[PDB]
Amino acid sequence: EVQLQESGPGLVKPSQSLSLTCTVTGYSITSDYAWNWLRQLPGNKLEWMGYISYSGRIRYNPSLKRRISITRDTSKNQFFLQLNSVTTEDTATYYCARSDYGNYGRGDYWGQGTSVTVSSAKTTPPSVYPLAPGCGDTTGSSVTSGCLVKGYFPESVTVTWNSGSLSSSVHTFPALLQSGLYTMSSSVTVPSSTWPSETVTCSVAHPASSTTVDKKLEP
Amino acid sequence: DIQMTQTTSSLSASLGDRVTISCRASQDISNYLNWYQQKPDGTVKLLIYYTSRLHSGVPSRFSGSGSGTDYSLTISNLDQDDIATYFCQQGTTLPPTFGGGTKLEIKRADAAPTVSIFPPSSEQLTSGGASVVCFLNNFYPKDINVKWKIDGSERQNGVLNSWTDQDSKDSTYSMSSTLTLTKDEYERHNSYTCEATHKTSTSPIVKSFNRNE
Repeated sequence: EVQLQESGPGLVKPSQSLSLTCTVTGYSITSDYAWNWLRQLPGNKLEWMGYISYSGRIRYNPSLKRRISITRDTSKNQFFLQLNSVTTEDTATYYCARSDYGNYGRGDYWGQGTSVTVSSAKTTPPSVYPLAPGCGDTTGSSVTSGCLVKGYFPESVTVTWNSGSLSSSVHTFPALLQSGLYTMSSSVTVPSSTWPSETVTCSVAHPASSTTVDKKLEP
Repeated sequence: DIQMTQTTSSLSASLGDRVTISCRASQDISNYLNWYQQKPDGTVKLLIYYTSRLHSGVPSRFSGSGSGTDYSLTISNLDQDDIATYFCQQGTTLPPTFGGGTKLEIKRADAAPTVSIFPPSSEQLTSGGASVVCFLNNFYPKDINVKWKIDGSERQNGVLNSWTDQDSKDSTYSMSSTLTLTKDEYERHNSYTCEATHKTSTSPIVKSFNRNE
């Protein structure tokens, strides 16, 4: 029943500092153990950043010790990271974790990670485009439809579908930078007898821009 | 910094198999090795600590061995749920340092992709752009080639492909390919093709459409 979850801004401009919070629950951060910041950079290269003990002792990765500061707030049972002078190299998914203080040095509970991007690039809402078969394309046993979410920044995007049938297999394709801006897509497959009968629409939520569009898919 | 090295980063095996992932340290680390499993969604879990001890919860089919600089994780009776990347961590000196990871793919019966092509939407075309899209769904193995042919002529430039992780339920992969060009480029050519070449088939799987229809 011990749980950690991190949170903070997903976009940060170069040269500014990055602040994240981890929120611990099910366990006091004062009782025992060490509490850690780690991050995973592109190419899956996993790097430890620091900890703060239950006793308030603090330790940093030498590579980062010029620019890093871990603090805690035992009232709210929280600990915090601050990384100054961020460049784009500092783009990674950041992770809080609990460990042995000493002995085996094992991380026994982790947050789910939070992705942070360092760019001066402006936040942008997506364009959402429906993907329906070309009218000549007479089909068979079932039908695939999709959304195209294009020209947005930063990541991430949630795409969710509604139709009628819980026999709907979805796929979500990871986003890619198309000249400065991102683009992603998603497919759904449905029995060919449920469409165009039963309406099908997708929902594309972009928090950084705080936006949601819903496209219906027409024949 | 103790440097950790997992010389293999890709691994593929059948359900029920036994698989070893190996880990090597720049210097003696005296059995303080930990093993972590990261799922494609990025959740992270400790498997084994201090070379061989099982973290509370972790299936016994997980085990570890090693001394000095050389260590190994062993997953046996391999499971659909075991699709993840496996990381070794040295816990002897600060900073703690991790390996590069080993991705584990579960094997699966060969599977031909279900392919679909889609023309630009009405809306995008108003916006002055035009993107033709192609799904190639549920295939194995992951290895696959896609060609775009515009009026028969191959197109390399401006194609964006995107693969999914191996499906955690049926052990397949999927991919989207997107050809983007201007509305004017689009409107200056009649037929758009999407050719898939894949192990499962000696000749390509070709889907396309014609604007003149």
